[PDB]
Amino acid sequence: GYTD
Amino acid sequence: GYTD
Amino acid sequence: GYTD
Amino acid sequence: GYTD
Amino acid sequence: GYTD
Amino acid sequence: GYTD
Amino acid sequence: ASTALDDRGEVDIVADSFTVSGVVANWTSWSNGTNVTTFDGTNAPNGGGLDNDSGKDQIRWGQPASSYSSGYGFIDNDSALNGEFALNQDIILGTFTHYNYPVYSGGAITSASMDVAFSVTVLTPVTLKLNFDHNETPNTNNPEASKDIIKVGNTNVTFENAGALYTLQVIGFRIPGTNQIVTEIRTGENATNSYELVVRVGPGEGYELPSTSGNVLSNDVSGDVDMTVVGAASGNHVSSGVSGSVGSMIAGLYGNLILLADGSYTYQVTANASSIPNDAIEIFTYTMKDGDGDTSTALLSINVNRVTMADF
Amino acid sequence: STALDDRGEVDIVADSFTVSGVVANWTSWSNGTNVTTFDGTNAPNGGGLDNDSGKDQIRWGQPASSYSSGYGFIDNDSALNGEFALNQDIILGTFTHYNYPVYSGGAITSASMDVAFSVTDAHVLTPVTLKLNFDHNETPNTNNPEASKDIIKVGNTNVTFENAGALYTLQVIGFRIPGTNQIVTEIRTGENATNSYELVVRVGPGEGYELPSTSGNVLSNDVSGDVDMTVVGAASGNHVSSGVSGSVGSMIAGLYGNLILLADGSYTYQVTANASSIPNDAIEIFTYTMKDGDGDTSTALLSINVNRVTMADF
Amino acid sequence: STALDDRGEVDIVADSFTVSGVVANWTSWSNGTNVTTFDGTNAPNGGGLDNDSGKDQIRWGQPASSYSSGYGFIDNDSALNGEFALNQDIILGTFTHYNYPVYSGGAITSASMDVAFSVTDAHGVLTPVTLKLNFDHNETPNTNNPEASKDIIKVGNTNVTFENAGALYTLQVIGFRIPGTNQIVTEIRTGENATNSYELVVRVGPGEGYELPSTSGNVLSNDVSGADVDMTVVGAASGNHVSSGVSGSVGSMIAGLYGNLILLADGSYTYQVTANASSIPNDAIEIFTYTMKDGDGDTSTALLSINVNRVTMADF
Amino acid sequence: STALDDRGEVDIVADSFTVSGVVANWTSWSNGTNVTTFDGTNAPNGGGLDNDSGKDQIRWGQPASSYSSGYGFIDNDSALNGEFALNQDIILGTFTHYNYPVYSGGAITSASMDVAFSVTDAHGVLTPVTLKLNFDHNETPNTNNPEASKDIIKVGNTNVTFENAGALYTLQVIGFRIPGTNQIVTEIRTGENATNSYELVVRVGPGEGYELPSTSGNVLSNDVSGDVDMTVVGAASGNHVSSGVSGSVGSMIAGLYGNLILLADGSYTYQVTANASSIPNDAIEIFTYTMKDGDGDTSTALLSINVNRVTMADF
Amino acid sequence: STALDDRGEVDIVADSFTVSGVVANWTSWSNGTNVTTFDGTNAPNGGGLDNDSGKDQIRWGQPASSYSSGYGFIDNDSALNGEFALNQDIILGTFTHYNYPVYSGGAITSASMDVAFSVTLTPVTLKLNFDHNETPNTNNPEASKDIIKVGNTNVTFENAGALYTLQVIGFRIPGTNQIVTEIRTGENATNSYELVVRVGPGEGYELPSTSGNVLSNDVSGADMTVVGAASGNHVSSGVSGSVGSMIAGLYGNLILLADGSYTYQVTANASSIPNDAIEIFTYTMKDGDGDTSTALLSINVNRVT
Amino acid sequence: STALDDRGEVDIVADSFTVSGVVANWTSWSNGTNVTTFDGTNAPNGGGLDNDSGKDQIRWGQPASSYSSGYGFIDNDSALNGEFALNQDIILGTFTHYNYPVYSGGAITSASMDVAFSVTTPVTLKLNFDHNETPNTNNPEASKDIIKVGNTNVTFENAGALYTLQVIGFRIPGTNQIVTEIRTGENATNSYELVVRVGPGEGYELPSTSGNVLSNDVSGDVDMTVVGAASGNHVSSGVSGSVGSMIAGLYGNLILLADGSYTYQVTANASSIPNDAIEIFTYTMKDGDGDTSTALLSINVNRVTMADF
Ligand SMILES: [Ca+2]
Ligand SMILES: [Ca+2]
Ligand SMILES: [Ca+2]
Ligand SMILES: [Ca+2]
Ligand SMILES: [Ca+2]
Ligand SMILES: [Ca+2]
Ligand SMILES: [Ca+2]
Ligand SMILES: [Ca+2]
Ligand SMILES: [Ca+2]
Ligand SMILES: [Ca+2]
Ligand SMILES: [Ca+2]
Ligand SMILES: [Ca+2]
Ligand SMILES: [Ca+2]
Ligand SMILES: [Ca+2]
Ligand SMILES: [Ca+2]
Ligand SMILES: [Ca+2]
Ligand SMILES: [Ca+2]
Ligand SMILES: [Ca+2]
Ligand SMILES: [Ca+2]
Ligand SMILES: [Ca+2]
Ligand SMILES: [Ca+2]
Ligand SMILES: [Ca+2]
Ligand SMILES: [Ca+2]
Ligand SMILES: [Ca+2]
Ligand SMILES: [Ca+2]
Ligand SMILES: [Ca+2]
Ligand SMILES: [Ca+2]
Ligand SMILES: [Ca+2]
Ligand SMILES: [Ca+2]
Ligand SMILES: [Ca+2]
Ligand SMILES: [Ca+2]
Ligand SMILES: [Ca+2]
Ligand SMILES: [Ca+2]
Ligand SMILES: [Ca+2]
Ligand SMILES: [Ca+2]
Ligand SMILES: [Ca+2]
Repeated sequence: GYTD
Repeated sequence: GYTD
Repeated sequence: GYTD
Repeated sequence: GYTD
Repeated sequence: GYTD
Repeated sequence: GYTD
Repeated sequence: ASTALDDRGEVDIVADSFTVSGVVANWTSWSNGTNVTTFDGTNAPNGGGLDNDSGKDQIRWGQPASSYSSGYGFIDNDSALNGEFALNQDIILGTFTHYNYPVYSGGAITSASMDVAFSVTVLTPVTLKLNFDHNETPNTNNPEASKDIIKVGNTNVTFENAGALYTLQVIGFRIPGTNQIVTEIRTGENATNSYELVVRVGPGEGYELPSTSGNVLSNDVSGDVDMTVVGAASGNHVSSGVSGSVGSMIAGLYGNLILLADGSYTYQVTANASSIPNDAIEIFTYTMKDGDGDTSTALLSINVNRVTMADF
Repeated sequence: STALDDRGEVDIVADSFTVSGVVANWTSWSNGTNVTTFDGTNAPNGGGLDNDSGKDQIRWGQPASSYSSGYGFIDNDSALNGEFALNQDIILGTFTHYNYPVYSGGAITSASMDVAFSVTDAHVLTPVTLKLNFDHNETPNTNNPEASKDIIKVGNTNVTFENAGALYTLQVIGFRIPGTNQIVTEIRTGENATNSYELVVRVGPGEGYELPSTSGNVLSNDVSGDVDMTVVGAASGNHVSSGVSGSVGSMIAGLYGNLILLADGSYTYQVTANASSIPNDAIEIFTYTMKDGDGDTSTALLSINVNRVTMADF
Repeated sequence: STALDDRGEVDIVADSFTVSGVVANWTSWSNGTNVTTFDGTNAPNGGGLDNDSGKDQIRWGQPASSYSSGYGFIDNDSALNGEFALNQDIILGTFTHYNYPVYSGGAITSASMDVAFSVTDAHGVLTPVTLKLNFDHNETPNTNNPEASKDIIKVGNTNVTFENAGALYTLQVIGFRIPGTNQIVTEIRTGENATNSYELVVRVGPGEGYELPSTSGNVLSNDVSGADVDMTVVGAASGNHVSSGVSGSVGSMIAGLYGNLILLADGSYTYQVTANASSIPNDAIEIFTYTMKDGDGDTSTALLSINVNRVTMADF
Repeated sequence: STALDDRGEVDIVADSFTVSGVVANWTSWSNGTNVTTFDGTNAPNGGGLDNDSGKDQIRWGQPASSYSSGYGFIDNDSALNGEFALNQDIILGTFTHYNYPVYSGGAITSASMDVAFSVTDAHGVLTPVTLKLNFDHNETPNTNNPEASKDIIKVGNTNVTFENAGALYTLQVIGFRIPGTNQIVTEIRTGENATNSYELVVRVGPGEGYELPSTSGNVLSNDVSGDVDMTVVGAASGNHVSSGVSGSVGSMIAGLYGNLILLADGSYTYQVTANASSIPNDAIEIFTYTMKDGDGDTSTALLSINVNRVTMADF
Repeated sequence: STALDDRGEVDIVADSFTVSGVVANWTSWSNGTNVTTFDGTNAPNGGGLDNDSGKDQIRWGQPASSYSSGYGFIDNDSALNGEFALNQDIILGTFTHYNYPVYSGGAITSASMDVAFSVTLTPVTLKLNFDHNETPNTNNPEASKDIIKVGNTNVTFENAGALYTLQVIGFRIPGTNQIVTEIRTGENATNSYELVVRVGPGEGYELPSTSGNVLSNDVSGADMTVVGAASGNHVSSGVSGSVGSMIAGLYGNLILLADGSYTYQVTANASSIPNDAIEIFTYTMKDGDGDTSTALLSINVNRVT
Repeated sequence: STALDDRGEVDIVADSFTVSGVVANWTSWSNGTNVTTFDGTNAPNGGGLDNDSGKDQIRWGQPASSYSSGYGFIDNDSALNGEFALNQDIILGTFTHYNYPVYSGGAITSASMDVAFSVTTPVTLKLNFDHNETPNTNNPEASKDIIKVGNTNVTFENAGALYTLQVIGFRIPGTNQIVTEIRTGENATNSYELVVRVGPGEGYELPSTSGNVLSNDVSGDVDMTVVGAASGNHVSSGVSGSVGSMIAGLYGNLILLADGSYTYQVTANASSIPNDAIEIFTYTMKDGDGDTSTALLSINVNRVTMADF
């Protein structure tokens, strides 16, 4: 999934 | 005060 | 004739 | 005497 | 009078 | 013969 | 018919020292983290190393998507400070590390605050707040855009000592060894970033570099004729005279100078007081010009004196 | 016995280089106090101006009465007009010595100045820098004003540079009191005084600068019994009618150069003149007088052609 | 008209010689009274110790108060660790000036000192090389002026050229250095009843003398203004300053990171790598900014970028 | 371990040049007052005589008490018998320093002298050669300090390279020399109201510069051990094997003919310094060294160098 | 024996006369055909112009190819600026010789020219004589040249009750220093020479000069001889030779005879004679025993009104 | 710990004796065959000539090839000019060794020579020689003949004061080396100067002086030890080594013992001893603690007349  |  |  |  |  |  | 005369000035810089305890850091507040933990630093893989207090100088957040949680670390510089806070001197309070690891989107704080507490020897406890905005950016294929931005604030705290006010003040972050002070760090994901945290403490209610002011054309002589500064430079350069740099920042040995065209100057002692010798003098050269157009060069000599806290 | 006339020749290059304006930078020194270098200004002690941004002024010392001592160099760009002639005294610039009284110990002992320019060939430029070295003697000031003088000494430095697959060498000759022709390599300036002097240089072919020259022996074609001959006289010009006595192994000035003739017939001749002073079909003439062992004299001539040649000619 | 970016490059040899320890011997002098040469000792005026039986100390003079004047050289063998970097400042040893009041006329006027070592080169072949070092001395008359009564040493920029792997190298005295500073001098002034220690800096490079690495060119060759207008450089500066464009400093010496640049008005430039090769990174480039001007009066700014390449001696 | 004996060889050109008489002519000078160049005369301050017409005399100054100061050069032609031997000390003439009190500022600060001569070859061709002699002058201020009121001259180590039978040769000044002593000085100090006479030593050799004969090598290269490292611990002139030797490693060690320096790692250089008249026709220079292996065992050997005399035709 | 230094002195007048512009008239001649005296014109053979109505040109002869032979004199009034300096080479004018091919018999044999001016305003005139030889033309161009000869005439005049004498010195190839009194000029060619004159005090013009004996002061016991002389100070060396030769100094020439007698003539223009000028010579003496000795001859050269 | 400067002094006599010419006579010998003494003549094997009728030549042997072996002594009268200087190498004569092959058993074994002169006092000096006419074999070095001379003396009076002349030895002319035994090849000769010296006293003793350098030195029960000595001034460096070695100076030799004891012997000819002369040595002392210290030992070398003592 999306990471930061 | 010596001059050179 | 002659010159100087 | 005189020194150098 | 200074000499060299 | 012999010398010195 | 005009002659620029020599100018004399002087500025005091306090070159004393405070007796301080060791310092203790606690991450006390924040906004918006998921799974936020503060803790005393551990030798664990993502633990930030150790220090000598029970304070919580580590703070993480986020749900690891690859391994470790992002966060901040602060490790005091107590061993080197030897219970001492020099005045008007860059002080490494500690080393700040930025642990930027990839965390599931939305998991990061947006801001956090850290107290740093110590005493001043009788024993006056004082605390300094440290503010941080945080930007865990969305990670994309652009590694420079996928970086994380911290911003620290120039907070201060003012405290009393021998019936006199002093002010500690955040200066900023410093790549260790480089002299460059920033207020925002950029760390790549899967990486850390260690910076010295530079502070300084001076007299007064805020921290202000020592500084002095005046006018060079005040003692200058001109028939009425109006005068104008046309050059300034660091050092003695009378033989040459000087052109240019009016109203520019001009670096000397101990501080910077600005001379305006009408003679007005300000001079700021920026140097650490460890670099200010006794009987110190900063020399600048100016060149003046009267209305006729006739140049004239003189000097501006400022004593930079080292005074004790008791002195004033 | 009979001395026979002798013939020689020497070539001197009489060409010209296209050169740029020259920029002088004081690059190094030892032992000054408050040493400053700068592009020249009309400030009182500023050394005056020139057409570059190079720093041709250098001062030093802590003035005890007014100004700081130092060196000045103002190029001769305007008058050279982008040309270096060869085998020709060239005023590269005017060197001034600013000697004022400075507090003891305040002076350099040595300093170096670069002189840079480019040299156009066949389109293109060839940058060349000549180092110039100086020993400085800021003397102790006493009541003997000649002793209290300060001494500069310049060096015979050179720079060899290439042009059309051929070497050329610029070379410091020395200092010159303007208008006097006398070259010195040491200056003596009094306190509170300046001293301006042309800086003479020259450029010639080869790896160092050598004055044009020829050599030979006059007694080779001379005729005697065997019998040994000896040169017993030498003179500039034609003096056969008289014949000549003396000046054997003496420097003999001609029109264009100097001659030295030894007693055994050996001569060397050095074209010393600027090439501007060398006419198109020039011949330098000397008279010698020889003596055989019998004691019988005989006088002949030594005619030496001084040829002007282009750099291309060799 | 448009000035176009310009490229150059300069090679600097960044290798190393395996050298023995070095040995100093004062071999010659002129005009001294009671002159003595000796291996250094911890005697009070003995100049200290070193690792050899060479004569690195020299004294002269009839002491008028205590000790004799003289010179000391103490090799830096310990820190050099058998190695001479190329194009690198080398402290060969520490030179001291022992200046003491000696009776007038008692001093030399000149002296010379040898320095010998071997160079191991290839397959352990030892090539012995000696550097001559020349000194003019001026034991000045002593008066009530302590500056005029100082003694002046002058050292000469001597060299020695030697072969290594069929190639010439030249070691060369640079000068004296106040330890811990950066300034090179070739003359010392020392007070009486005082000493003066200075690093002796030398460097070794390829060729028959020592010449800093360097490169030359013209920035306007590539610039465009037609054949109907001539160009002129009007400014140069270290760094990238295209946004500003640059004014001034034509034909002035301009410091970069690694060396100095001089740009002439007609485009001619020389660049001299002055830095120690220890300061030259493996992808070093030195950028300068020039500004050109066509005859119409129209400005234009470009860049001169010079690669500073490190090479081995094998690349010869 | 066993230090084996060493063998080396250095060649010294021991020939001679056919030379004409030498002619001195003072050619340049800077900053004098009333500078006079002249041929030598038996006049009081004329510097004596010689066999040429060259100007071997120079004076300067305004006499404050009697004579002018100046520089003398009187060639050594009568003794040189028209010959310049190679690798040999050669008096080119005697230089006198005439030092008299002169009004301050009136002395030169520099002066150059040319010495000219011919060099005949096997075919008789005369090849003219000239040697420049440069002098720095210090006419010091005269004070009550007699030593500080002395005048200092400095001579430069100039040279001239000349061709002879398609071969280069270089004449080079060595310096001044008190006649009778051997010390070679490059600077002289003379008292006021006093003269100073010194021999001008010069030396001509093969090549483009003048270099004393020399040879090099390594004594440990043939020594035996292991791998066990070796170190020279002593060197000395002569044969001293019975004793073995300690010390003088990296010192200048004087022999009969020249000097040796042996380094701790075996590297030696040997320089023939001697005049070649003092080099016998089968000369050998002997040194003793003592080597040491790592175990600590000493061992003494010899270093024998032939000093060969050669003609200019040989190399 | 010891030679002792000797001191002499000479005076050279270094003042100036206010003079008018000068006017030249060819006034007399012998033996010309078609002789024309005229003020100079910009005509081809007119000799150029000047500031006068006087007749400074003179031609003669019947041209066989083009122009007539003749003489020209163009005053130097513009540069003299109303001044005659004393004991100074003065260019009075430029004399040209116009030598053209003229039918045999056409030439003068002699001619005279007046030069008139005032001196502030005592008017004075200097006569100028010329002998002329128009040679027969042959294939030898050197022999075909015509010779002019000028005469060293003078005129003496009064000024503030004091006598002065102007005097022809000779011709001078302009820009040189050589004075000649005879010219030679190729046919079909011209020849311009400065006319050098000088004016000094007295009834004729005499270079300043002083005299003496250097041995009068020298010491010995009962025979001295001068054996050397030279310009300059050469005592250290002593001097040999040049006794009774003319010895050039800075300002003038010296002749020293073997018995000690010397004469010194200041020849220089006074513009080149500094104030406090001193001309030094060296002599060397010899007594009968054979012992040399060298001294100096220091001669002041003074400047007077 | 501070070593102090030392001051010594030695007197050397630099006067001269007026002497006659000298006359040599071979007076005695042992075991020769056909031994002949004679005044020297320019006969081939006659030993050349001299200025008086003394028998300064001696030969022996029955020559097997040409000449007889023997010795020669030609006096140095021409150069001595009637003068014996004191404390000065004197060439009394040139001794030649004539070694030729003589039939085995033909040589003397012992031989003595008188040398006589007067002193303005007739005095004679005996000179002893042992001789070894070796056997002749194919080893030319073994076949050489050895002479040995003796260090005899004679003491005589002059102005009521005793002097002693003393043989020093043989000298290869022009060298400095003294030997007391000669070796000479068969069919060859050998000429050596005969060096002698004469000084005051009952024998000849080089001038000499003694002292202790640590006597004036300062040290704490601290003991001192000399650890180095060297000729010259070497205080700047200080000195190591050479304790108890012989140390050559300008005029003489020094030996400094580790305990400070020194002796100095003026060896030089007095023609080489200038007025105001001083011989200078450097020592380095050491206290028990281990702290070094360097000083000088300056010894005046005084010239005196015989009248002075
Ligand atoms: Ca992130
Ligand atoms: Ca005609
Ligand atoms: Ca026998
Ligand atoms: Ca803590
Ligand atoms: Ca902790
Ligand atoms: Ca913590
Ligand atoms: Ca991010
Ligand atoms: Ca002011
Ligand atoms: Ca001829
Ligand atoms: Ca310029
Ligand atoms: Ca400029
Ligand atoms: Ca400039
Ligand atoms: Ca000064
Ligand atoms: Ca001064
Ligand atoms: Ca470009
Ligand atoms: Ca070493
Ligand atoms: Ca050592
Ligand atoms: Ca050493
Ligand atoms: Ca001193
Ligand atoms: Ca001094
Ligand atoms: Ca000669
Ligand atoms: Ca002569
Ligand atoms: Ca001569
Ligand atoms: Ca003097
Ligand atoms: Ca002096
Ligand atoms: Ca070996
Ligand atoms: Ca006289
Ligand atoms: Ca007119
Ligand atoms: Ca007219
Ligand atoms: Ca007219
Ligand atoms: Ca004609
Ligand atoms: Ca006798
Ligand atoms: Ca007899
Ligand atoms: Ca007899
Ligand atoms: Ca035998
Ligand atoms: Ca003692």
